[PDB]
Amino acid sequence: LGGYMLGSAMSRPLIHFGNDYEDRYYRENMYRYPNQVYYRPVDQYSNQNSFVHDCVNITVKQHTVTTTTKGENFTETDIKIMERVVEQMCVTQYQQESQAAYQRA
Repeated sequence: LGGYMLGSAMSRPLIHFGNDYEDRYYRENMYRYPNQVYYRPVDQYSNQNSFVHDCVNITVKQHTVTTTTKGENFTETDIKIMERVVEQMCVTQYQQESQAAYQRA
């Protein structure tokens, strides 16, 4: 996580499942399972899940393993929501980082 830069502490990218429980789950998940990912500035890597989904295999750690362990109930569904939010956001932040290299480069 020395290369892994905080891939934006988003305010959650608006996800929704059209659900009650899992929907809300994610809705609150965003705080208990954060709205930020950990990854380095990617654009010339050309790999999405490979880097991004991995970037959350960092995030859903760095938080969920101290953030979730402060007395949360994290079930299989409590995982996806986070991963899925933080992941696709990391994807969003991939094309965003890629064009951030269009801003700074």
